[PDB]
Amino acid sequence: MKFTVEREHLLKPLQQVSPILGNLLLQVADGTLSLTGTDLEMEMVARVALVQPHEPGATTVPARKFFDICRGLPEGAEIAVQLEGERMLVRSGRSRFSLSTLPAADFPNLDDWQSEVEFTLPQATMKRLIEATQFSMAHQDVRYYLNGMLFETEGEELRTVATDGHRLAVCSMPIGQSLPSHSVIVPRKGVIELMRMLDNPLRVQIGSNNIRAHVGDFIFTSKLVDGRFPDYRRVLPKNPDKHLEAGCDLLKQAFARAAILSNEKFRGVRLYVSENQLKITANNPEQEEAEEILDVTYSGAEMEIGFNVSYVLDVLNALKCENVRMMLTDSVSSVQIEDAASQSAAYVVMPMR
Amino acid sequence: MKFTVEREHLLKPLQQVSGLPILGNLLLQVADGTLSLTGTDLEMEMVARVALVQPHEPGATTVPARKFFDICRGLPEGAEIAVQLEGERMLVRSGRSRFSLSTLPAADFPNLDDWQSEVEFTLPQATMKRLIEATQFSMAHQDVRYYLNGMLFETEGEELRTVATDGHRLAVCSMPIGQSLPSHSVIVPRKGVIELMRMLDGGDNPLRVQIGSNNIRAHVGDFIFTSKLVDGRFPDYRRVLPKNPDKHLEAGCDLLKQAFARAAILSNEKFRGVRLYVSENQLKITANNPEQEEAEEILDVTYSGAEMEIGFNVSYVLDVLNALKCENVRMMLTDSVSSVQIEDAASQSAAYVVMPMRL
Ligand SMILES: CC(=O)N[C@@H](CC(C)C)C(=O)N[C@@H](Cc1ccccc1)C(=O)O
Ligand SMILES: CC(=O)N[C@@H](CC(C)C)C(=O)N[C@@H](Cc1ccccc1)C(=O)O
Ligand SMILES: [Ca+2]
Ligand SMILES: [Ca+2]
Ligand SMILES: [Ca+2]
Ligand SMILES: [Ca+2]
Ligand SMILES: [Ca+2]
Ligand SMILES: [Ca+2]
Ligand SMILES: [Ca+2]
Ligand SMILES: [Ca+2]
Ligand SMILES: [Ca+2]
Ligand SMILES: [Ca+2]
Ligand SMILES: [Ca+2]
Ligand SMILES: [Ca+2]
Ligand SMILES: [Cl-]
Repeated sequence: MKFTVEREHLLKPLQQVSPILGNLLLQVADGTLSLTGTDLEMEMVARVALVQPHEPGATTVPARKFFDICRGLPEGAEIAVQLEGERMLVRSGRSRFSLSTLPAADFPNLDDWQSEVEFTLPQATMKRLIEATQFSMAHQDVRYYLNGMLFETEGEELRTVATDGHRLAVCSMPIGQSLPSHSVIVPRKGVIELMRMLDNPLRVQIGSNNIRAHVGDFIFTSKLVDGRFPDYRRVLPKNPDKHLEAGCDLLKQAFARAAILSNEKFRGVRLYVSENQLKITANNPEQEEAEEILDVTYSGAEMEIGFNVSYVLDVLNALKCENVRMMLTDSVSSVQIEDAASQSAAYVVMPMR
Repeated sequence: MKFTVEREHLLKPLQQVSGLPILGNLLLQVADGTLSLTGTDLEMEMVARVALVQPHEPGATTVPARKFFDICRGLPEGAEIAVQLEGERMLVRSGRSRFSLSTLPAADFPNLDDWQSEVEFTLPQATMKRLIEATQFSMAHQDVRYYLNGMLFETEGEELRTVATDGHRLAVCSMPIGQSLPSHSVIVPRKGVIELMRMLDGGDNPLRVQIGSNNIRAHVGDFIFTSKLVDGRFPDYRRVLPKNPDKHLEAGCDLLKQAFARAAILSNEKFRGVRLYVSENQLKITANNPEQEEAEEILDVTYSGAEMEIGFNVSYVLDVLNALKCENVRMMLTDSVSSVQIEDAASQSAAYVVMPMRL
């Protein structure tokens, strides 16, 4: 196995694919160097065209070390690689490295599988879908499926849903292709890696137990998560006909200040809603108190309601909105929150006692 | 106690005075047209003064530092912040944002023991910053030898010098400050060094240093820092510097740093040994590890001495090169069983000593 490639053609591939699970599989075959990384749950494969003389073969080398060596070399460096016995030699200028290897034959593969559902979409649309909902995924819930993210196709829409039982996020985007009605749950790490590959359209293939994403010369494949993901349609309030609208940054900063004097564990704040006014209060066991009064647009009935302020702040930070709409039902029911100018994402938060 | 002040006039003071429950509070005092803010951990203290141009009323209290800081930071830029005592609480009001914080009595706020100034000098802030930045990284962290967990400040003739060592590597920096000084040295605790450094912006306000038998004080503009000294004996840096090294190599700092950084990848993770082979205008760096992986770097340098080899800890050498931020570096060599002294090729102000390794 031999190849010579420009540093700059290796960096992003090495970054994307980065005992044998600590190694990268390198394969020179036909006109291409393939680099694969895996943790047994997911894998990333990068293809790099070899325009300089090369010789076929395969090995595995330590991922971090190989990446650090390449990125540590100067801009414009040419990197010559060749397998010598059981070592992999890396040479560039008068820099030389000899890395340990493990046999390519030992590198693990995911089980073979068939594509059942397929669609293409812009990278920007996938970024939007993930960033809109990722923060609402559970962390270490015994309901393992809540620790990942639902990807649902319905009509011509792709939708993401994330929830931890206390708050929920849902985002739907049109992708202009007739889709089957189908849903899958992508594990947390898979969502992270899928986001990290978005710098070229994205081609997605979904099987019974796997999802695959093709972007440029990268292919990401992940196992899916088993389980019954809750239906967001049963979580959206049926008729939250009290509508308050407010500036997103103004509201966020008021909540952020009140939060300072909220209970450190339970983070409770109280909202008092009245004609074109919102009052936010907070208190803690030290009997310290915060109060914020804000002008809003509200012409519904007066009510009060309590929330974990972190969940509300999380939503406002995700929206990056100009104005926000809060849609209320009563003091003991969830609230729905949206960008005042877009229905494409919605957020549901439980009240506190 | 009452005052009203613009948000931004509190932020820098609050940053500076922030780091037993009352140690988590700041002392606030309104007196003779000035708000004073004090933070302390019993070892050191920072006092910040803010001039009061708006109406105020005298008095003193203490308030949770982080909460008060976070409230002030969280208010909008330019906000007017009105503060008054109300019973056992401190009220903070700005626009339609209102807060009521707990207080502890000013009478319970602890003071450092009284002391007398014995040695004093004034220098530019930039000079003190240069002296501390050049050596700070070489202080010990939580060594059993408590006197190394800090920095030596030495006056001699007309110069001020800092020394820092962890028993393995050493940094020293000396700067002339244009004042006749007594020959004196003290050890400032590492947390105090860090706090002192954070107080200096390198601006046009002069820095005044006062040293007593057991304390040091630094005054710049509206800020006064006081710390206890470490009551111990510090090592003599003159005995650590390799005596009259006979060999001198000079290289580009970034090129040398990048060569060591790449070689370090395949060095022992615990002991970090790399080997140098020096020959006419050439350096070769090698590294290997227990898995028998190997790195080699060859680069052009300026060297006309005898051929020799030496090993050292590459983490310590990288620390030096990162601290120097130099165009060119000089390595002063003797042999494979002696320490190395490293300096900026164009300044003798700072020097660094790293021990040899047999690899
Ligand atoms: C505690 C609760 O009632 N939570 C509701 C969702 C929030 C308003 C986001 C809810 O409808 N919970 C149901 C369904 C469910 C289950 C898991 C995750 C989200 C929603 C329930 O707890 O069974
Ligand atoms: C281990 C060793 O010999 N250390 C020397 C200093 C390094 C080269 C920085 C050394 O000279 N050690 C002496 C003096 C000393 C003591 C504490 C801290 C620094 C220097 C010794 O160990 O007694
Ligand atoms: Ca190439
Ligand atoms: Ca070699
Ligand atoms: Ca079909
Ligand atoms: Ca209040
Ligand atoms: Ca939607
Ligand atoms: Ca302090
Ligand atoms: Ca404002
Ligand atoms: Ca005093
Ligand atoms: Ca003096
Ligand atoms: Ca001198
Ligand atoms: Ca020497
Ligand atoms: Ca000897
Ligand atoms: Cl109190």
